[PDB]
Amino acid sequence: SGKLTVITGPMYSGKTTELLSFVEIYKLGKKKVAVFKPKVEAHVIERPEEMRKYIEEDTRGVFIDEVQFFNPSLFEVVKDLLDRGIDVFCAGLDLTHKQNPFETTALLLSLADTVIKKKAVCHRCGEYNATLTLKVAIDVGGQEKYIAVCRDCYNTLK
Amino acid sequence: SGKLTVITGPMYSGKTTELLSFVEIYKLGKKKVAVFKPKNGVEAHVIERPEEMRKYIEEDTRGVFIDEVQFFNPSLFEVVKDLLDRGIDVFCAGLDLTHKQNPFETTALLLSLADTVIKKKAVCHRCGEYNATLTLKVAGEEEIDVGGQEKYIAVCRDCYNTLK
Amino acid sequence: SGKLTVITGPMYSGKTTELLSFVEIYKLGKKKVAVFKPKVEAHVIERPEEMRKYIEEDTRGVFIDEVQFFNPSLFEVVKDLLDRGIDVFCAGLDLTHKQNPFETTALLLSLADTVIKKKAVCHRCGEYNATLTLKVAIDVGGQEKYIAVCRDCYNTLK
Amino acid sequence: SGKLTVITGPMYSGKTTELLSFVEIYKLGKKKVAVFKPKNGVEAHVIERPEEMRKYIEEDTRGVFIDEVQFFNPSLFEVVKDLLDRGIDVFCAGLDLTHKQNPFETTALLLSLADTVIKKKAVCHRCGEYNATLTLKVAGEEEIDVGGQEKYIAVCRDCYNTLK
Ligand SMILES: Cc1cn([C@H]2C[C@H](O)[C@@H](CO)O2)c(=O)[nH]c1=O
Ligand SMILES: Cc1cn([C@H]2C[C@H](O)[C@@H](CO)O2)c(=O)[nH]c1=O
Ligand SMILES: Cc1cn([C@H]2C[C@H](O)[C@@H](CO)O2)c(=O)[nH]c1=O
Ligand SMILES: Cc1cn([C@H]2C[C@H](O)[C@@H](CO)O2)c(=O)[nH]c1=O
Ligand SMILES: [Zn+2]
Ligand SMILES: [Zn+2]
Ligand SMILES: [Zn+2]
Ligand SMILES: [Zn+2]
Repeated sequence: SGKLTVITGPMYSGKTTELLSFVEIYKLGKKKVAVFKPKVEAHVIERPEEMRKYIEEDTRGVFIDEVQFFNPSLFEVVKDLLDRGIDVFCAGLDLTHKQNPFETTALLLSLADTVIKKKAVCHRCGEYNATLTLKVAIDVGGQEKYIAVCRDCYNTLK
Repeated sequence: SGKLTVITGPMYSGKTTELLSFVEIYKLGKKKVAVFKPKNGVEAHVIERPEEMRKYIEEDTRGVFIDEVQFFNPSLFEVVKDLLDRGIDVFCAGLDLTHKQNPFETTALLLSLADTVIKKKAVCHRCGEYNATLTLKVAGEEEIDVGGQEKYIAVCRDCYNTLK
Repeated sequence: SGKLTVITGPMYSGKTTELLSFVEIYKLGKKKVAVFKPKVEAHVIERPEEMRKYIEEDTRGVFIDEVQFFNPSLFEVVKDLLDRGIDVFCAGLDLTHKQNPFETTALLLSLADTVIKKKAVCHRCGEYNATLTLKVAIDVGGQEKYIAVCRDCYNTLK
Repeated sequence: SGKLTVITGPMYSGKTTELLSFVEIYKLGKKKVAVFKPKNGVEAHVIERPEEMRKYIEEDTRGVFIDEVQFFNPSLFEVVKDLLDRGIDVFCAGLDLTHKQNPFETTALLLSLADTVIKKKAVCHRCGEYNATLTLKVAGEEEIDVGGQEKYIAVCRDCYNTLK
């Protein structure tokens, strides 16, 4: 059966490039892959249900970025992929800027065979110990809106 | 601040032993610990609600250890956050999925909060490989239901779906 | 084929109890184990060559504590166990008190399928960040002779 | 002090990509990095001896990244220790074993120094499972010998011993 690896951590944690590390292993192994993102080729989809459109009978790897943005229906969708022998690799955020769990990421962490926690550089103190995202301006965006911080700095800042 | 470590995996994956390894590091390092379990031996306080923990944590407590977290109220998520913010490291061990492969919610919340996650494997009861990630029930389709070998077996995904 | 897991870190890192976590998985799985230590049952042996005396045709797990003290001949001995389908789990020290590599542990880390790095509590600063052992009085012994420290404290102390 | 992370595994296990993920974290965090490679693109300095590194590390360097460490002189062990003691985090990627399953000594020394070790898997060239841990040579029984797909293949232990 397939194995599920979940990569997670705050923003600016190298999660996408880490997921791409796995994509490269499969392509190098001459294995068929399917890559997804929410709204080589990454298929932009909106619902998890839509992945079965793009999965082939010889698809071996399925890679999903930004999993926080998907419906929790992804849990059961991933489970079925695993039961078919398809390896799944997911990246996304574990917590919101309010330190509430992203529900979909949480379900996947529970399902995972392996979990990789990535850290970022703390925006405030400059150490390689950042595990949280602080919001400074669901809301898409980047360094103009979110910074990565350690727990100590978060608490000093909010 | 404190870090949170979560140890998870199916039954029979040596999760309690793993947690006790960490208790030991703090016991050898001269630090006050609190060990808790829900309503596995070193003087664990038995507690019903997570907020009952505050009572047992003194000003010099440096580590808080919690077994079988799947049985705790999800309000554990906020209680753990508070300890972390106070500089208390927390180590948790629990089951990640039920026998029906549904997530345990308290466990899943703590997984999202964790700084480090240790996923543990068990021996597959049917095939005997070191690859079992799921717990199958074998003697009631109730999700919360105490027991040992007489009621639950650890399996890999393939043997799970074969036995289902 | 077998898989090799190596547990390592400084003294007072919970390495023995972690190795025993694995021993318990096999015994619970009703699997035959063989446990070793250098000079349930742990067989006290002096050389790696002596392990083949105690390994059965249905031995599935082989557990080796204090691997720093074994001859580097253990590398090839472990390799052959793996090729036979026997899972191997080893614990021991990565560095001496002078921060020189323990040669046998180093060879095993290179062979390992999984490496677990354990930390201890720093004797000087009290944080859970100790990765080194400082000597304060090959030389067997314990807390009367060695303490665990973080790199910063080691360097302050030596 | 600085921490050392070592990424290792056989060929085709995405080790360089893994290392670049860490380079990125420091690039997004506004910190000076130094990337090095022996005599894989972001402006890596090409160096013959490890001690040639000192030249390229300025007073505000917070991370030092080294690809293909198996090719460096073992005197890298002492050079890395010095950076760590100076508060510079170091990330290293290299092969753990030769094609004959002998350890690479520079890699093994750094493995013992590491605070964190990331073991990476490749796809097995023969069986196609996500479980390959070894590199087999397929086109000279020399241990140090440059090449790609034309000369080395990644395999699991079973397929290695089958092809041997
Ligand atoms: C941290 C966080 C990020 N995001 C978004 C911002 C980014 O576009 C994306 C993470 O790359 O997630 C939220 O919607 N909410 C949050 O709380
Ligand atoms: C797997 C599983 C275990 N349990 C119990 C069995 C044990 O008494 C305890 C696990 O240590 O969890 C449940 O209540 N439901 C389940 O689905
Ligand atoms: C750290 C260290 C430990 N040891 C011994 C002390 C203990 O008896 C054993 C580790 O438990 O190793 C050495 O011989 N040399 C060293 O440098
Ligand atoms: C596996 C292996 C690789 N190499 C080289 C091949 C590549 O040029 C480089 C790995 O990135 O290492 C050796 O020199 N010897 C070996 O045994
Ligand atoms: Zn900070
Ligand atoms: Zn099985
Ligand atoms: Zn210290
Ligand atoms: Zn193979």
